[PDB]
Amino acid sequence: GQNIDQPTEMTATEGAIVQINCTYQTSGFNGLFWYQQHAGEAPTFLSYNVLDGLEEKGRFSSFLSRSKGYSYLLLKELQMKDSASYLCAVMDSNYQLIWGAGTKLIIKPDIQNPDPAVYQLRDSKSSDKSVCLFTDFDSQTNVSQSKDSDVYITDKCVLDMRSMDFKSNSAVAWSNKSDFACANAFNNSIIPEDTFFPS
Amino acid sequence: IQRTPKIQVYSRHPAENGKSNFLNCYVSGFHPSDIEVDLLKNGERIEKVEHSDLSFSKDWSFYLLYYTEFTPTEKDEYACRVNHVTLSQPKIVKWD
Amino acid sequence: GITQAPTSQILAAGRRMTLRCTQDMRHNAMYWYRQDLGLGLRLIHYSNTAGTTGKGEVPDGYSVSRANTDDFPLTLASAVPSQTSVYFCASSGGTNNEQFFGPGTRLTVLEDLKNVFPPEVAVFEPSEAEISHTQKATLVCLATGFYPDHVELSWWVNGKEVHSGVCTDPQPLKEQPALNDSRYALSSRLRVSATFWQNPRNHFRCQVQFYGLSENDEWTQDRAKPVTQIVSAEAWGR
Amino acid sequence: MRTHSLRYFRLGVSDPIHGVPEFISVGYVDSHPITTYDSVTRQKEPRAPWMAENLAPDHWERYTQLLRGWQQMFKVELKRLQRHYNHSGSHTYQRMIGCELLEDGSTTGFLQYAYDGQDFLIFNKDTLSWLAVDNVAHTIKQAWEANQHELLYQKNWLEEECIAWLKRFLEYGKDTLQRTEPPLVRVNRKETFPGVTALFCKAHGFYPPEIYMTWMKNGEEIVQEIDYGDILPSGDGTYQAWASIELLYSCHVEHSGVHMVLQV
Ligand SMILES: *[C@@H](C)/C=N/c1c(NC[C@H](O)[C@H](O)[C@H](O)CO)[nH]c(=O)[nH]c1=O
Repeated sequence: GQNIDQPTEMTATEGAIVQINCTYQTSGFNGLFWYQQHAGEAPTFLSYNVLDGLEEKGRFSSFLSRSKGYSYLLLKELQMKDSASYLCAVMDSNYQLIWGAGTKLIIKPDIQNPDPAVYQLRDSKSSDKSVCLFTDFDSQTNVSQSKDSDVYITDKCVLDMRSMDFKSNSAVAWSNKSDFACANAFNNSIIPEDTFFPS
Repeated sequence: IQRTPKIQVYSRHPAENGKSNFLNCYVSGFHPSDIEVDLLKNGERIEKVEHSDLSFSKDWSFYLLYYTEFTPTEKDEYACRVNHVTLSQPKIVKWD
Repeated sequence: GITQAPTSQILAAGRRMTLRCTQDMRHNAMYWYRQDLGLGLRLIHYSNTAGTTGKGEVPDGYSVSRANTDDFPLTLASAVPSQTSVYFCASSGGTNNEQFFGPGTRLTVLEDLKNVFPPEVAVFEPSEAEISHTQKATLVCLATGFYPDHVELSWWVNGKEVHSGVCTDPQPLKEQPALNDSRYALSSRLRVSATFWQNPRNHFRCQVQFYGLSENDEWTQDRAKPVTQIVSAEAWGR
Repeated sequence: MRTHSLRYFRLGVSDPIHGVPEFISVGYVDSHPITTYDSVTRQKEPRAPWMAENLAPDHWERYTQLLRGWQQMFKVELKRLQRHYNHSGSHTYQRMIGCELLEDGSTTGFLQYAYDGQDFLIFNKDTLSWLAVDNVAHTIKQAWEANQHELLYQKNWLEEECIAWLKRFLEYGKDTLQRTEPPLVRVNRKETFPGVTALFCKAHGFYPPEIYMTWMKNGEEIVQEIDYGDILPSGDGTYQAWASIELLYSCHVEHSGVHMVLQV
């Protein structure tokens, strides 16, 4: 074959539905495979389609249309655990498995009670070194990368306190410039108007 | 079940004595695959003999074509000598 | 099912390397892929049955053998920095069926080992303002100054590893984004209730496994050999 | 276009004699060999010039690797078969897969296995099932029918992939495959056994090998016994055949949309 096309990335909300598209332009067709690859792990088989139709396997379904050279992987009742890369592979006329670049799926958690705030942490070990934590914001807000080279800002990350059935979003910022302060830490990102900044 | 070969000796074109032709030997319907085939002129093996590769039939049996360029003579007797596992001795099939 | 050895490796350029792959499924077909960012899986070499090998889409700088059904070694006779990748070994019953992937091998090929650094680990205690506002407490762990980016972070509360209320960055960030050999930083958050952070008998420890240099690796520098190691930082409740 | 077919055969021999290979695989487009592979050469090679000139080396490389795997799987399958039948000595295992693209544009697909030259397992792509001849075949059937993915893969290969290869090769071989060489037909009469006269209708120099030959008395079919000669290869890409009767008789010949009558 020559080409397998799937989006680079997709974002959807938890409990919602997502359809991952895959179009192939191969020289011959002997089947389409869908694999799931969690960050830092091996790809694992999800499904195989060779004839026209939809095949359901729990919350996952794979569709194939040979005349259109098109497949989709449909994920229903999205869970945070579904955050992974989904790879599309086509077997051509020469029995060579041709892999797509993969689609990274990002799942936005449902935040029932947002309380956006930027807090200052303190080491423990006498260093005077500090971290600014942006937390409890809703999945709508985005964290932008650092402007200053000597300032480090991480991407949003979701944490689950399973005991309390509680989920929260968080991003961290740190520097030695100081200069640097928590009120100025996330200025390059568009944050909620009601963001709590303590004294 | 072992199937013995069908041996057919014939000329490419309707033979005439004195005119250059091709003597064919079609060996078919045999099973298993191993077979020995020779074309003879007066009982002696002809050296310059072309042949097809073993071929397959839908009924699971095998076939082959062995041929040679010749000039049919009134004096000359041509045959095809075939051996296979179903044959206790080689079968000499003379041309009509 | 499939095992790969080693699982992590730092190599000086020009050195020979052999990635071993063993399967137990008695699968006839075996495959070697490399996975690099933005691209799919690119086939290096394949083997349909014991006693045969074929070239894949990227066979240069690599060789394979297949004497037995179970093993499929990948050789890099003279490692080049472009061979830095994640390598997967796969197997299939036949040629028309699904592939089973081995865990993967993270290989880093460097022009010199002088840039390999283990992380600096530090734990930051929760903000008082956070405790008084939410009745929750977030501890932050920063692993900084390491190279290459092969690290594993874990949280340990009272001598036992925790997963609930933990969130580690999936990828490390570059401390010097312009530079080709930039060192890395990694963060993790552990959220607990104020009450659990209030208990001073509770011990919280951030653990970082770094995959570095071996015993076999030569080291000609003043600073300590940056070997495979554990670097931790702890905090007690207040 | 008339009726065309693509087929591949596999032959496996347990403990072969001195010369003979353990495994052979040949492909055919109609009566023409197209490709060859065996356990001695261990290479997929062309058997037609129009195959050699139209398929790049990558094709021969990839299929050689595939055939080496198939060779090994065939040796294992025949060992299991011989074990099931409680058989020792030399035994054969054969497979035939193929295609037909009919004149009306419809298609056929077939996949069959044989043990010792007799039918063993016959695939039904319409019900996605294997037809077993005996209990050994019944045991193999059950294992094969458990893999639903392989059955589906086999239906897609037969209906779609095979037809596409056939249409591809028909284009490469067009000057050979799609040609017509009309037959040279003659009638020869002879007083045989003292009372009877035998009539022979003989055709030669024709391609394709498909020919229809019959004898008719007064425009109506022969109720008497008609002897038929096999359609035989002449060695130059053309064929010969005959039909005979004993005693207003006339030989009827049909070849590539042309009907010929030879009145006696
Ligand atoms: C070159 C194309 C040789 N092919 C070949 C095949 N190919 C047909 C098909 O892909 C194969 O039979 C699969 O098993 C069908 O699912 N078959 C064969 O037996 N011999 C060959 O040389």
